Amino acid sequence: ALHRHTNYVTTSKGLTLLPKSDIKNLVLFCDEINLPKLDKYGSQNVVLFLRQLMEKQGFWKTPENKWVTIERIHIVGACNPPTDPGRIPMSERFTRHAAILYLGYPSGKSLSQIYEIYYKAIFKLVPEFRSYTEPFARASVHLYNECKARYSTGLQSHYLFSPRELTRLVRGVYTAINTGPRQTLRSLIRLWAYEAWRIFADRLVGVKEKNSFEQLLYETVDKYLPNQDLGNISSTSLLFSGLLSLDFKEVNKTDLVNFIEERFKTFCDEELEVPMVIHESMVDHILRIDRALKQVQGHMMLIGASRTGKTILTRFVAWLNGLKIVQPKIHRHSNLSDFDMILKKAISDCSLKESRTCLIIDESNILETAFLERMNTLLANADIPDLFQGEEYDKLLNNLRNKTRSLGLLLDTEQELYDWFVGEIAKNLHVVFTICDPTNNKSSAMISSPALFNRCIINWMGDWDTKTMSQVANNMVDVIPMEFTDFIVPEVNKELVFTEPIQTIRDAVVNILIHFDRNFYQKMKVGVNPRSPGYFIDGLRALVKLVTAKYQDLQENQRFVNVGLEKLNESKSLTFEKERWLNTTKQFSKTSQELIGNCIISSIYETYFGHLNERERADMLVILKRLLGKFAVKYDVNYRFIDYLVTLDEKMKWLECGLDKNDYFLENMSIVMNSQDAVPFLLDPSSHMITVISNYYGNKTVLLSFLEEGFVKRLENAIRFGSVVIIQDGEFFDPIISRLISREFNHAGNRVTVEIGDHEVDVSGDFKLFIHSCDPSGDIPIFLRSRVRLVHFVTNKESIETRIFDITLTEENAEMQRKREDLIKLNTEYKLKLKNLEKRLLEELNNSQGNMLENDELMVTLNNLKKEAMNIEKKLSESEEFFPQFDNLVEEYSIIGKHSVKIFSMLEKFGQF
Amino acid sequence: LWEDVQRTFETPWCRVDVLLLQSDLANFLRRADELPRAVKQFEMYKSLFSQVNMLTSVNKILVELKDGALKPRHWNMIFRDIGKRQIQKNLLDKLEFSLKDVMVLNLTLNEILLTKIIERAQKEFVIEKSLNRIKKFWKEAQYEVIEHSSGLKLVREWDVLEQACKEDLEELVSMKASNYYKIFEQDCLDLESKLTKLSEIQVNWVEVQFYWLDLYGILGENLDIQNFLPLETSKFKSLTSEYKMITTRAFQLDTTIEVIHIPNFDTTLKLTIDSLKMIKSSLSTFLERQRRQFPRFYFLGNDDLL
Ligand SMILES: Nc1ncnc2c1ncn2[C@@H]1O[C@H](COP(=O)(O)OP(=O)(O)O)[C@@H](O)[C@H]1O
Repeated sequence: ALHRHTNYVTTSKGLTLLPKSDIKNLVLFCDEINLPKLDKYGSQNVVLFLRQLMEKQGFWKTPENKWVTIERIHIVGACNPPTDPGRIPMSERFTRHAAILYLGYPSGKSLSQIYEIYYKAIFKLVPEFRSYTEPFARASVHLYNECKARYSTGLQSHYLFSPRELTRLVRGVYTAINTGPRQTLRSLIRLWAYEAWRIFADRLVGVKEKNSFEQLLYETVDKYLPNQDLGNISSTSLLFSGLLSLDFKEVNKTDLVNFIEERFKTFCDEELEVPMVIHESMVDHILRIDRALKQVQGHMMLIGASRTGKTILTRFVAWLNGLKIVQPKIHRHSNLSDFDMILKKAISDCSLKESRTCLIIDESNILETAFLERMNTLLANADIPDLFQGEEYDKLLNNLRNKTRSLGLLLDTEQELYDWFVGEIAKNLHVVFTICDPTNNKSSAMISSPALFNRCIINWMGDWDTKTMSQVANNMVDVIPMEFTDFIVPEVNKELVFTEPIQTIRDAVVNILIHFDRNFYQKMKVGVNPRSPGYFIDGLRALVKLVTAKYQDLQENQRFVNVGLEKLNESKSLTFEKERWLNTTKQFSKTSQELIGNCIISSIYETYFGHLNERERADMLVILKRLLGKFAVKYDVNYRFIDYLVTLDEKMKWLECGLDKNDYFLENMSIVMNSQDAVPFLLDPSSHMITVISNYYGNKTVLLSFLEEGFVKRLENAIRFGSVVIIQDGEFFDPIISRLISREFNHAGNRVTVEIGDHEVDVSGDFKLFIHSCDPSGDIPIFLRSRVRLVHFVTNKESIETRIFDITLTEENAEMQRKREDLIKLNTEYKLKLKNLEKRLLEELNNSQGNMLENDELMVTLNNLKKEAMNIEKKLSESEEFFPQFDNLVEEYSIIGKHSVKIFSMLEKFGQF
Repeated sequence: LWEDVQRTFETPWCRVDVLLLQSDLANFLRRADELPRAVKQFEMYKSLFSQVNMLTSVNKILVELKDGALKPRHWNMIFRDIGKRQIQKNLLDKLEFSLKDVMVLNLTLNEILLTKIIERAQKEFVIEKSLNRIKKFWKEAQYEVIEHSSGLKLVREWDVLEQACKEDLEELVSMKASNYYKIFEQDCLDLESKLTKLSEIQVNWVEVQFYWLDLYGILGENLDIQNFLPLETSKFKSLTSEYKMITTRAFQLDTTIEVIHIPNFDTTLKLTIDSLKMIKSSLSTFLERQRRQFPRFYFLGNDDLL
C-alpha cells in the first residue's frame, strides 16, 4: 500500500530511507488496527511492525536485510472498542507510543441537526415542502434510534446500526427525489418509507422482526409526519422502480409483474436456460438488487438459502441493467494466484474499457482467508494495491496514460491517473456476494468482515415462506391434467390451507406438498431452517412427469381393454363369459381416481426419502398418507413403491447386476435410476454399488475421482463421447463440474455445449453422471448437496429391525411366510400373464375371422383363461384375510426388534470404545 | 436484374457467404417491383420473384449448412435421399455446387430430415475436431535441446510432451465409446498406433538419458576409476558414441513423432539402457567389494568412496 506514495532512497549515512514521494507529509490510516488475528503463541506481527515503525522509526527489508529508516511518515490507526466481537486486544508495548482518542456517537440529538442539514440540501429539488425538512430528519433519527434498541446483536450477529445507515438513507432519498417525478407529500412519505425499508429492514431475519419494523415505521410516521392520506407501508405494498418508466416512481404491482415476466422469458431464452417461475418475492428482490446495482458503489450480500434463486436473480438483474456478469471459475486446485489474475482481469475490464462488470462471489468461491482479504481490500478501497505493484504498476500507469487521453481529458500526474482509475473502478465494479448458510464458518467470516459488512447492502433473502411456495406450486401443477379425479371440496381448518380457498384438486395438491415439506423439515431439520426448498421444486417436477407418464399408461390400458371389448362384441359360446371377465372397464374408474394420490406419494418418495433410514421412510410415508387423507385426495390403500414404479424386467436386471435382495436397496436403486432429471449421489461405505452400476452399463462405464490430476481432462473426454461416469469420491468436489451438476447448458443449432473450467465441451447425449461417496461421515458442499439426488446405500441398524422379522416368521409360521411371498409374486405374474393371454385371445380372434376348424384352440384357451381368473379371485379373497393377520402379527416381532436394535446399538458402542 | 440473379445463383456453395446474401436478397426484393410490366407479364419476373422468395423463406437452413461440420459425405447423402440425384464427384468433393441445387433440395419441406442429418454432421465433427487437434499438436511438437560439456545433446522438459502423449492416447481410447466412431476408425487406429510407438520410445529414452547422465559423472571423467574398471568404461565409450549418433539423427528431424520412423531406434534404446544398467550393476558390485575389504567405508557412501 505504501509503494504508491513512498520512494526508496539511499545515502551513505542514510542507508535506504522510505520517505514521501511528494513533498507533503504522509499519514498512514490503518483502519481496524486491533482486528488482525494473532499467532498461536500470542503475538500479531502487523501490530509489532507498526510499533517498529513508530518506535525505531524504521524496519528491515526481508530480501536484502537493510535498515530502512522511514522519513516523515505518520501513523494514525482506528479501532473499535476491544470488547466488540472479533477485536483482538492490542499489546501495551504498541499503544504506549500512540495517543488514544475516544470518539463516541454524536449524542443522538446532534444527529437531528446533522441530518436536517442534509434534508435542507436535498429539498432544494422539491421546494414546495421546505417546511418539511425538520420533521423528516427527526423521524429518520428517531427511526435509527429505535432500530438500534429493538434489534441488538443478541438476536443476530449482523444487526449493527450506526449513523452510516442514516447517511445511506439520506442518499437514497435524494437519488430517488433527483431522478423521480414531481413529488407530493404522500409520495415523499412513501419514498422515505421505501428507503427506510431498504436500509434498516433488509437485513432483518424472520417475519416477526419485519412486522415489528413495520409497526415501528407506522408509529414514526404518525408521530412526526401526521399525514392523513397514506396506503400500506408493508414491504410488498410499496414498490419503487425505474424499470418501467424513465422516472423513479411507485409502480403498479400488475404492470411490474407483467414486465418482469416478459423480460424473464427473454432472459431465459437468449441467456442460459433455467425454467423458472415468477412470484411476488422474486419481483421484490429484483427491485432490491436493481436499486443496489444502480448506485455508484453498489455492492450487495445476498444471505438466503440454497436453491432460492439468488445467483440467477442477480444474473437477471445484471442483464436488465447491461452489466457484464463475471463469475470466478475456480476449482479445488485453484490457488491465490488464479484469484488474483481473475480480479486483475475484472479490474482491467472495469477501468481500461468501461465494462461495468458485476462480480458474483459465492461463499464457496473463496477457499482460504487470502481470498477474503483480497475482497476486503477491493471493497474497502476501490483498488487492490497488491495486484498492481512494482513493474506491473509501471505498465498500468502507462495503460492509464494512453486511455485517459482517449476520453478527451488531460491528466499527466501519476496521482491524477490513479485517482481516475480508482473512481472508474468504484463507479463500474459491483460485487454481489451470495452465501447459502450464514452459520458456516466461512460465511460467518464473510459477514463479520468489516469492509464487506460496511460496504455491502445485506439483503436477507431467507427461505421461502408458504405464500411463495404456493405461488410456485400453482404455476407448476397447472400443466398436468386433473379432470378425472372427481375432486370434492373438503372441510379443513383455515390454518391448514395455504393457497386461495380450496375449490379444485390442484389446491389440494399444493397444500399437501407444502404441508409435507414443512413436516419433513420439522422432523429432520432442527431449530432454524437454513435450507430453502429444493426438495419441493424437485418433487413438483417429478410429480408433473409422473402424472403424465401414469396417465399415458392408463390411457393405453383403457384403449386396449376397449378394443378387446369391441372385438368380443363383434365375435362362439364361451366369449359371452369373456364379456363378463372384461368387467375391468369398471376397475378403471376406481384406479383412475387414485392416480394423483399414487403419483404424489411416488414423487415425494423419490425426492425426499432418498437419504432416509428404513424407519424414517415408514414414518414420513405414514405422515404423507395422513396428509392425503386430511384433504380429499384418494390413493391406493395397499401401495408399494417397488410395485408401482419399477417393473419386473428392470428389477430382474438389477438383481442380476449384483444388487441385494433388500426392499430398501430396491427402493434406493429405483430412486437412482428412475429419477434422472438430477445427478444421483450414491453414498455407501462398501463400494459394492460401483461395480453394480458398471454391470448395468457394461463397457460404457468410466471410473473417475476428484483426487486424480487428469480428472479434469478425462471427464472432458467422457462428456464428449458419451460414456457413463462414476466419480469414486463425492465428499470432495471441485466446482468446475458445477455447470454439469445443474443442467445449465449452452444450446445451439443442434449442438448442446457445457462450460467446464474455461473450455466449452459438447455433450453427446448418451452421457450419464453418478457421483459416489464412501464415508457417510464426510460432508458435501451446500451447492452440491441441494442440487444432487442423495441416495443412501448404507446398511443401518434399522435394517436389523425388519430382517429379524424375516427370520422369525420363517421359523415361527412357516406356512404363513410361504404364503406371504407367493401372494404378491403370483399377483404380479397374474397381472402380466392375464394381459398376455388377453392379447393372445385378441390376435387369435384376428386370425379366426371366418374359419371353423381353428375355433378349437380358441375354445380351449377360453376355458383356460377361466383358471387364472379363478386363481386371481381366490388370491384376492385369501389376501383380504391374510393382510389383517399379517399386520396383527407384525407388532409382536416389532416388540422383539425394539429390544434387538437397542442390544445391537449397545454392542456397536462397545465396539466403538 | 435477371443477369445478376442468374449469376448469383451459379456461385459455388464453397464460396457463398450468407452475410452478403442477405443484402443481395434485399436488393433483389427492392428491384423486383421497379421492373416494367413487360417483364411482369412474362415468366421472367414471376420466376425471379419466386426464386427470391424461396431464398428468403429459409435462412436458418443456409447458415446451418454453411457450418464447418458439413462434409462431402453429408452432401452426398442429402442429394441422394432428398434430391434423388447423384452429384459429380468433382462438383461434390470441393463443395462447388451452385445455389440452384440448394433450391432443388427444397429446404422448406425436407427441413426435418435436413436437421436430422445435420445433427449427425455436428457429432461427426465433434470426433473429427479432436482428431485434427491431436494431429496438429503432434505435427509441431519438438524436444528442447541443451548441450553439456561433452558433445552429446540432452533433452529437457520431458513432461510437457510425455503428459501430452499420454493424454492423447487416453483421448484416442475414449473415442471408441462414441457411436459415430466407425467412420473415423481407420484414421484413429493409425494415429493410436503411432502414438503408442512414440510413447514406448519416450519411456525408453528418458531412462537412457537419465542413466547416461548418472554414469558420466562416475565413468568417462575420472581416469583413475576407469583404470580400476577398464571393461566398464570401454563399454561406456561405445555406448556414448552410438547414443550420440542416434540422438543427432533423431534431432535432425525437427519433429518428435518422426523418430518412430528411424530404423532401429527403439531396440537401440533398449540395448543402450540394458548395457547402462549392467554397467551400473558392475559399479555396485565393485563398490560393495571395496567396502567388504575395509568395512569403515560403509560410513561414507558412494560419491565419497569414489
Ligand atoms: N421461482 C422459481 N421457480 C422455479 N424454480 C426456482 C425458482 N427459484 C429458484 N428455483 C430453483 O432454484 C435454483 C436456483 O438457482 P441459482 O440461483 O443458480 O442457485 P442459488 O439459488 O443456490 O444461488 C434453480 O436451479 C431453480 O431450479
